[PDB]
Amino acid sequence: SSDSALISGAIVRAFNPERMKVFMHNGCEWLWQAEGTGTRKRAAAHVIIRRGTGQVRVNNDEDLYVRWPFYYNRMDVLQPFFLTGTAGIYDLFIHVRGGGSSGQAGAVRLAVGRALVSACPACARLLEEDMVLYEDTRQRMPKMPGRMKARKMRTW
Amino acid sequence: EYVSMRYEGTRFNGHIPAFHLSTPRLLSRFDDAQQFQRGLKICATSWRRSNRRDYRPDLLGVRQEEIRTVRNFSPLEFANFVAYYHKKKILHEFPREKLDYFYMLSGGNGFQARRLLASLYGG
Amino acid sequence: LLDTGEIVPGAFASVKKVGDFPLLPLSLLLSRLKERRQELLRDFAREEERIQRKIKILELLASQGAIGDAKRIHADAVNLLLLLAAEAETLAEERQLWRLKCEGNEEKWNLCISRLKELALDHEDSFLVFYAMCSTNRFDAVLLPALLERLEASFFSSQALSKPLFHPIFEVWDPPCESFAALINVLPLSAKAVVVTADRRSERERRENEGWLAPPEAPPLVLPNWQTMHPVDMEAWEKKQRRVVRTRHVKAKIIRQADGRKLAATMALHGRQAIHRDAAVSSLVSVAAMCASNSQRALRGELLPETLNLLAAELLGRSADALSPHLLSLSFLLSQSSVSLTERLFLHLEAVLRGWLEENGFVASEKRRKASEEQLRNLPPGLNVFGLVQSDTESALWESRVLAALLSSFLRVDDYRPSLDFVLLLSDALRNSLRRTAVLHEKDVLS
Amino acid sequence: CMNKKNRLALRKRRRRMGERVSLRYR
Amino acid sequence: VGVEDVGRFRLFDRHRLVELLPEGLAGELSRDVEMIPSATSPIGVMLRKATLELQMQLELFARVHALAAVQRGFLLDGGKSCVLNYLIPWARENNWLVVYEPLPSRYAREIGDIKRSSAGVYIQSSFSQEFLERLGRFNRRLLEELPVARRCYGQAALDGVHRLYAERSYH
Amino acid sequence: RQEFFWPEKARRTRVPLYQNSRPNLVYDQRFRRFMCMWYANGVQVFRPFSCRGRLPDGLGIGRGSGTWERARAKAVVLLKQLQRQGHLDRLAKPDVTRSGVRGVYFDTEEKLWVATWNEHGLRRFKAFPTMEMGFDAAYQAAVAVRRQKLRENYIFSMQRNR
Amino acid sequence: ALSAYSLRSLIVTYNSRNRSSMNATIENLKNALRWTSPSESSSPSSAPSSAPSSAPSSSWSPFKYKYALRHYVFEDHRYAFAFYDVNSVQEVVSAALGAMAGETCCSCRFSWRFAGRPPVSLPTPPRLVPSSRATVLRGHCPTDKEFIRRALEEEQAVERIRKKLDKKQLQWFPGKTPWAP
RNA sequence: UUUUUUUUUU
RNA sequence: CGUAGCUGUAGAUGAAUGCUAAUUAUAGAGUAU
RNA sequence: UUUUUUUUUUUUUUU
RNA sequence: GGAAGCUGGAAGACGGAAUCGUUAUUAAGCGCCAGGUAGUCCUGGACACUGAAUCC
Repeated sequence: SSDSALISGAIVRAFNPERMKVFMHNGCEWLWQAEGTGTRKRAAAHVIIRRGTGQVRVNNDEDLYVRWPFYYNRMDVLQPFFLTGTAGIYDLFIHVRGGGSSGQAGAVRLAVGRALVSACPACARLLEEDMVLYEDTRQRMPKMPGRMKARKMRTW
Repeated sequence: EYVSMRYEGTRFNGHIPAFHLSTPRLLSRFDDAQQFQRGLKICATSWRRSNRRDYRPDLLGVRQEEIRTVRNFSPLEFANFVAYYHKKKILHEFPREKLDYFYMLSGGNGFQARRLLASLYGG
Repeated sequence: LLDTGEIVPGAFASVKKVGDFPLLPLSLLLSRLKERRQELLRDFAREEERIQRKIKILELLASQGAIGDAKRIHADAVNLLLLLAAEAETLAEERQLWRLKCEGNEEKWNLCISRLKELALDHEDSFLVFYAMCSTNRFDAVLLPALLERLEASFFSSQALSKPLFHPIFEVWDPPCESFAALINVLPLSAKAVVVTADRRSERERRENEGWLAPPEAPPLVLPNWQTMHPVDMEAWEKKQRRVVRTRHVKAKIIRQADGRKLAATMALHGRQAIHRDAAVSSLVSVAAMCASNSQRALRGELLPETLNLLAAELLGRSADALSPHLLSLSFLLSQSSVSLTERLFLHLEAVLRGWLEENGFVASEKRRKASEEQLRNLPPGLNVFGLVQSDTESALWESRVLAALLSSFLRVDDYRPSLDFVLLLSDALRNSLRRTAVLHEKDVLS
Repeated sequence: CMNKKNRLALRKRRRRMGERVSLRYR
Repeated sequence: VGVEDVGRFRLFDRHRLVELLPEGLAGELSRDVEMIPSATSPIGVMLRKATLELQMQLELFARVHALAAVQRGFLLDGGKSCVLNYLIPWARENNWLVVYEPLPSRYAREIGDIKRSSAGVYIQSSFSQEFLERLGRFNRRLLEELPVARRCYGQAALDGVHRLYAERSYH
Repeated sequence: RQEFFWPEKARRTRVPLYQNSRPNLVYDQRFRRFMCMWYANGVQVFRPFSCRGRLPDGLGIGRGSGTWERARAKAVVLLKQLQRQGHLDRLAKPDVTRSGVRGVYFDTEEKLWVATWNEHGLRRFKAFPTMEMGFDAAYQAAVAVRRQKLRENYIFSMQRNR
Repeated sequence: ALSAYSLRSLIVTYNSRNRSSMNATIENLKNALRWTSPSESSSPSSAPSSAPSSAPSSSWSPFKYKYALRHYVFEDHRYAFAFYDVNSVQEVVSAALGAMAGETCCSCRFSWRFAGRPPVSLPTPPRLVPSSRATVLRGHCPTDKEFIRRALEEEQAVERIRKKLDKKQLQWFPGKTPWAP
């Protein structure tokens, strides 16, 4: 067992002692704690992953379905978990400030997606099928001045 | 929902308080449970007919040592509930792969679990 | 059975009781494993994975033994603890060689903790570590809370009854089965009290005995400088980046979960059923410890006084032969709570004290020597008592501590008069002459 | 506040301040 | 039954349940039973942990009467009403006089009659008859056998107000 | 019956109609009404079920019970009637449009098979080519993408007669 | 007592209407440093205050039905500086004002502190016997971090109180009260 | 789209 | 913040909001039915 | 967080 | 001049014909204020959320 001495002996102390907690080689290979950030529309997000099979709390000690009563909204903030198989292993904490109803849901998908890659570099290629890492930096266009009340609303 | 002329200016807009009636008043006194030498009373509130909000328990008659605060269903109990519906031919097809996936969606609440699985095929 | 094709409703009238009678160490278990080696070998891509690793440990367990540490110091760190834990319990010119081996085991045992805590243990290794410590009576106030969460999350998991055993062979030669589902259900009552009576305090807790201490709440102090200051023209700075970096201040805090309290509540109900079964006195001591909690059970439900009243009722109606030996542990825990049925309970316990001391020779020094030893190690399973007397050199060194704590327990009550004035003088004079001959030295001095 | 949009806003605004205004028509 | 059996469903006969609960199911269980297409299928109720703690208290209370037992009511706050579907039927099977009232608000938000009086308590003649009629459906065979005391003969007014409290209005 | 009305003063939903596993079944979220989809002769016809509020005191099953579960109970009983009796079960000989199924259109600048579809606000383009696979293999793959993607998000698309 | 006072902090703020003018002030202020008597010169901290803007609207040539508009943008710049333990008032106040260039005003904010009773106790400790029965960086503030934390918290408290009180006394038609006449 | 309290009910 | 989700009423054949003996607010003065 | 909560989201800011 | 209570039997379910144009955070809905130096608009300027389809 000489190969493990060089690999296991370098991760400890030295450059970056954070990467020291793992769950075997095959089946989880996920870090204990991870962080991720996501931006979508006029809003921001900060999602952190921690070990635990508890419930999901967003902010102010409240449930998840309260913020997103709709079914489609809840599925978008949990799609990466199903593909990666972390359905009931890791916890979820969502913190957002500003935006709207569906605007905040999109930021969570980008924030949580960037956290899984950090925890496991290998578990990042399978997430490209659904285009999770893709974002939308473009925003709403300005209202042009003149006679048009709206962007392109003509008048008689 | 009654209407009368017992309002205190703008407190009820001319309505009869529910606790002021005969039948509701008979079942609206918890401090009298001591006189029950034969047995005891019990009550529970879980529906959404009115927002609980603070729900002061000290100014009602019960004490802080006689309140049973239940929590959401545990993952172990959640699995049994889903399997129970299968034997009743309620769901069409519920694969085991998505069993744990639905736990986070509804959060394990009984009201959100039965409604979510009823609208969709389930699983 | 009813005529409608269902179970008769009359059967479901009362509640069943719990067992938890047997209790064995990790010493005799290993001996049986080494004998039934030829019979245990009789027993897809994953087919080889569950066989290759599963047999290598069987031959090794009986990583080059208890030697070659440091360099070696994953399941490797878990199996190593078993060898050290089992070697220490074996004890329970000659003092030179023995000390060399005893010291090495203790030094190596602590070293393995540093690497163990740095990696989060799995469900298949958390229980083994906890169980080993209980047998050896070597707990940790820092490690206990961490391992308690794993045993809770997996216990309530969906795959609890359907999932098969863990692949360590340790569960093969075990009474219980069904993986962790029924394994914890048949747990000895002695070890069940640990979960309920677990200290969750941190090192910063010093406002009780030490003195004043202001705790910090702002570790990070981010201050800018002249070399790392943003330019005046910040509009062009954003255009010179691949992606958005700076964002509004949004940080998510950590929310504490049950932290093992959810599992503790379930365990508390087991002790309630084991009261009206007419069990042994030793087994009943664990029930009192759980009911005498001060930081886990709290007073949510109105079951604490009910359970305590039932325990006192059964305890009062017992013979003095089985109650005399068990007097320090019962009185120490029962004195920490106040109930209506307090005066009646203590009156019975005081009468046996008169006969216990008189028969032991307390106002032929062998009678008083052996009696103290049984009360100090044999009786108390893992309890840590006033001044940390917890489970003799010349004279009156160990027995003095036992008697010192006994007096304080009876004077602690807050329901009625502790005892009579005559008893105090007799008790005081009992130890007055005993402490006189306590070797008037070494570190064995009453702190 | 001539149309039904701006005029109804005043009534709804007062409803959040601890007042009850009839709503009903307009 | 016991700590080992937690979170399991207990089968109940469709015909037996109706007789034990003439008024109806406890809580919103009626919405979930109609979804089953089979008409001969049994009804199951989960045994939550909250019921085990409450059931044990009742067992000791009965044995004492034959200050250790509880002498006050409880309150479920927070699936609080789910336990009612299992605690009531079990108690009734043990020869216990249980007063069932899952919908007490029906006598306050329906068509009725009110007559003001000096006592200041409104009465409902229409709803007053339904209270006793529904209670005697299953609690019969016991009230008639029970005797009546002589110390509480007739000291109640028409509106149920005590004589001492009713006469104070005319002071 | 085939009109997709959009009320002016209402909340816009990304997925108005929710697709179910059962072929002849669909849930409407706009009006919280249950409907069944079947081809009849040539056109899609539905049987809307009321879900609004308003009796025996035995059990809350059937009759006048204004519960959200009444619609679900009324749909399951109706589904078995068609299969058992075999009145109308037959395949949709009614076509969708010129470009095969709905949502697929041919390219004008060159030979391509575009299949546009929304997913959480995003969309895809390009799809598979046509010159490199002919007019048969490419056409078959174009339809396979829409049917496969609709089974995951549970998105139901109304079929128009024209 | 006046002699017991000391300048706790001096928040220096700038308001420039041009990008080039603001850049000149930063260079001028830096040049004034690294020349005092003490080994380490006073190194204030930086704190940008965004960049407010304003742009009115007007109809656009006369005799038109409002088909086009012309806007006039008027940008602005701001800058804030923090000071701690200003032992030398002459070497700080003079340097800040002398770093100006062009139309670049300033707004200082003094902050004094008075000490109460000087704690003087704990004399020579008793004793008996048994009876036998440096590290200074280049561009960093020399002041201790503990002092900054104590002073920083005070500034955040005053800002919250001022905003709360100012909002209360903010209504149209000052001096009007309900049913007063 | 609306909650109790300073005490005089066996 | 608005259409929220949720949840009571009539699953409106009858919801159109202008007309005015009469008051609310700004202003030195906006008055008479 | 099994003595914890009792809950919708905005157009500048934790430099 | 703006808004509100009370009162209410102002004139409308006509037409699937026809004329004004939208290069997708377009279109369609809904909500907020900044200036107009006392109040004083359904237009203009300006921000934000839900947000479908077609052969263009």
